[PDB]
Amino acid sequence: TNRLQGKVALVTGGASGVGLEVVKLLLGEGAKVAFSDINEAAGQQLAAELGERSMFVRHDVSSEADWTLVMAAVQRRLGTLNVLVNNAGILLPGDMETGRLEDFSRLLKINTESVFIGCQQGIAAMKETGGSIINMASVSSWLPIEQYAGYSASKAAVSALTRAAALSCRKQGYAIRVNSIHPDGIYTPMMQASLPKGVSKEMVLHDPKLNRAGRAYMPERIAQLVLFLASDESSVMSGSELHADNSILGMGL
Amino acid sequence: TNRLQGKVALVTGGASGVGLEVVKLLLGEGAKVAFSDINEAAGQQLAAELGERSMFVRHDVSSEADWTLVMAAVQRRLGTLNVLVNNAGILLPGDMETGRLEDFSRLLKINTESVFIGCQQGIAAMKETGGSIINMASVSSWLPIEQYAGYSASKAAVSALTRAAALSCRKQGYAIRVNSIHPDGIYTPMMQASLPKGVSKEMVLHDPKLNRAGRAYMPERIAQLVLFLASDESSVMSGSELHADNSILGMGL
Amino acid sequence: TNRLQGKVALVTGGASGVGLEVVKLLLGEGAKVAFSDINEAAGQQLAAELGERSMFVRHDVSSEADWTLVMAAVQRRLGTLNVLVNNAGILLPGDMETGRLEDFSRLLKINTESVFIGCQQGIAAMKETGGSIINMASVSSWLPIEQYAGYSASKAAVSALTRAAALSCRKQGYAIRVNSIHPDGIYTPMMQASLPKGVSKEMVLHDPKLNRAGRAYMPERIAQLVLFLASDESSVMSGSELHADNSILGMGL
Amino acid sequence: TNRLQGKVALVTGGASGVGLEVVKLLLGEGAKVAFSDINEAAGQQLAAELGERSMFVRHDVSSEADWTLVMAAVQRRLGTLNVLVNNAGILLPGDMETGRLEDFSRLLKINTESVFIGCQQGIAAMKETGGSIINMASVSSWLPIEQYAGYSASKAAVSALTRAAALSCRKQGYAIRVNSIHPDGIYTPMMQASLPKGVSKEMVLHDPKLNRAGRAYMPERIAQLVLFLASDESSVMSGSELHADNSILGMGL
Repeated sequence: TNRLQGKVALVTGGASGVGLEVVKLLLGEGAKVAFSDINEAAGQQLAAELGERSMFVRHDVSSEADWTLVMAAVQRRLGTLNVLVNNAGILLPGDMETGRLEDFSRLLKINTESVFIGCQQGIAAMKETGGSIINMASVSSWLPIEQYAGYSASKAAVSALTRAAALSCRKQGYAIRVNSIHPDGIYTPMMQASLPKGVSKEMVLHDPKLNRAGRAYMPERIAQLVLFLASDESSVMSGSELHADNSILGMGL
Repeated sequence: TNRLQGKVALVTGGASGVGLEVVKLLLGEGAKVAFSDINEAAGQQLAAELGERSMFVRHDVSSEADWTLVMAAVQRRLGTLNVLVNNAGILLPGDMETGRLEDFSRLLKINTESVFIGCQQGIAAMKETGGSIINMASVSSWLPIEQYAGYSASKAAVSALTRAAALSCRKQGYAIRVNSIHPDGIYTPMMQASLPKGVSKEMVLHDPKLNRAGRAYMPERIAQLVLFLASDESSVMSGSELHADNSILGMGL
Repeated sequence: TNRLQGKVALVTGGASGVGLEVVKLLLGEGAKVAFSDINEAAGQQLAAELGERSMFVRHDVSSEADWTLVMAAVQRRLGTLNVLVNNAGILLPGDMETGRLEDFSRLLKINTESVFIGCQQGIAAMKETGGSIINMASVSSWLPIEQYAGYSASKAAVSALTRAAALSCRKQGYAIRVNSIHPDGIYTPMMQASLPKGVSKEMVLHDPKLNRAGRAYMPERIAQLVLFLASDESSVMSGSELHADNSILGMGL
Repeated sequence: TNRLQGKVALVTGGASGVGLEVVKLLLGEGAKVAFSDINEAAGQQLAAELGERSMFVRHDVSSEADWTLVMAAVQRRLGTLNVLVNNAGILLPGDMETGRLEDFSRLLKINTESVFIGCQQGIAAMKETGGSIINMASVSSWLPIEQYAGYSASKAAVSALTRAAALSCRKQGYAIRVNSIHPDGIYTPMMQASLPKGVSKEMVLHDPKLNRAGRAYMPERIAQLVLFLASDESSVMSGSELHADNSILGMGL
């Protein structure tokens, strides 16, 4: 469709997972979509396959210099940005009793500082004409999970940055919305490959008939929420969390 | 244009404001749409204009017996329900110091008991095959507004009912999502006629150039959120609040 | 002690459970305490036991006329009220699929309308001289529990009334603080008598060693939070929820 | 008067502000109290004046080595820890459009990594016999403030760490509560010196009668909430936010 034909997006962490599903949905609605990631050869092979409305750029999301260059190159090739999906992140475990400080520092650098830079530069790119900035978070930003303490904190920080960015945009008169999305588990090829032998997909995905307690969801399901926020039809929403956890709250009790 | 062709919806409060725009949007996407309204003459008038895939029904939204009849009639004419939009509600003023108990009791009857009955009977209609229940709430369910204390409370209760319904559906294996939408003000012909004489729409609508502090929004902008939640693409979301307040939190300070 | 010597309190539903523990703690710090409830002979016998600084009054908390009389009486006997504890309430079960509307209606009347009236009356009593208003709520106002859907909604409504009252007080320049307390289960003799053969206090109370998953707490523990809010030391708090659930969120997953 | 006689506390940021007021309240109830602060000239002088139950220690709160040494030194001198107040923090301004990445990194290091280390080491100190960990946050963890974007994120992260720590303690059967406190502004010589000519205590401090719009509070009023959480009477509360903003939500609108 040509629904989003005038949209120009950047999706960070866009060569796999939810990121890649987002890239595919946006392209499928006629947007132009840059995606950034760290494995350049693979990213370029992917951009070749996705076609000329897509672009790959190498990107260290924790570097301000990389972000400046990426923003400039994307917009030179594809036009003025009006969708930014801050999806790059990493998941590392560690509980409060024994988790490693060095892992927490890494989570903050990659998950939280990336969103700061991306929103800072996204506001500059979009302030004249407007747009939508979408920050990937997690259910764990509000729902504590023992073994992901630092990750939870990194994503709670992301949701605070989201509200700060959204409020600045409103107070300054920029037609920019900033919102966060909070999924539960995401059934990616990496998750599947990390499962113990003998554990199958049906054992981990939520299903109302087969696995009501399941915690994992297909990435395309999450990507649909990104597509909604990227579209003009969501524009009244700013400074909010969109929860993508299928009523986990109250389960298990 | 026939994106929602297999959807069968009931929209309460469907003849004005957000409800009216929901009926239009759903019909525009090819759904079949029944609606009711507290203003019954206004509803019958609208049905005569909207065509064969629409139907108006008389409905006391606080009556269990009338809901039973409505759910049966709608499904007899249009098929198995899979979208329910609990939008009927009333706004009455009253602060905690001087507000009237009788207004609060009426707010609870009409705003809160209606959602209880509609969700209960919506689960009965949808548990075999699935669907989406959308409860209209308000920013005021979480953001206190001095003159609308009882209304706020009625809508906070609606949000609690939303979570309980969503949880029961998950625990029972029903493919039913239940979510609430929390708008700020809704600009309508009633709002305009209500303004002091000489006040124009630009004085009450949020606008980033003209009125950054504005609290009112076009009803179609809310209806788009309802459309998303009615669509299959939003299915990972259940038990959640979608906020439609355009970053009001932090304004004014 | 004499620590709360000059406090004059009214505690509704004060003849048993958390309410009775509140009464005892307040009296123990030297306050004057009126307590209201529905069984006159029992309540009077309790007042005899508690002594001269206590007063029992029979009270239909859903009636304004009855409240007007109670407030006058209490104040005629004990002096200017500066602490109001809206503790009266009822717990009735019912899930969204099969719960009875008539039960939900009763929950709203008794749990939610009572707080509305109490808050109105309390503002009237305290607007010139100042004080604290403390509204009992529940963990279930925010944590859905499938068999207490209506109760949850009633208590979510109480929390919204709390915020509205607090905001009015601030805006109007009244030195009145209004807050809510949200306990998990309350272990009382009636709870015990309602448990199946074999389920003992030790099996339902939380204990870090014996019962980590337990959901019930002694009433005095909750009553401590009421005492804090009744004291001048808590004065910075208003419009807030005090959660008394001992880190339930995240358990069971 | 010796109500907290068996308590042994460590208070970071204890030479000024809320921390100092916390040290003094805990000492006044009979506890033993170690404190640290970046102003060692003022800190050591204070410990001298405060007596044998107080101790000052040098402490880089971002250093896992320093924490290990402080924890050991404090417990050698004063006995097993059972109260930890993570109060050390820095306020650096910066909005999302132009705030410095470097300042955000420093905010996370000092405000968020300190709480990580402090809670991890606090759990090790208290797991055998129990205690209370109190993390200082801010209203800004949930209420966006344009000029303090990074600070807000640092404190939202602190609240997430609070929940993770509290949940671990509950799941592992440790009698440790972990909670956060969220004040609005805190009036100190720092802010008052920061203030322009003629802008006095009375101009910025909230006063329920004379300055309803005021956002600044005396540190002792926040310290009272820490004292309550340090005390055994608060023990039902864990994993929670204690909001100390005096009904700011809804003001200004």
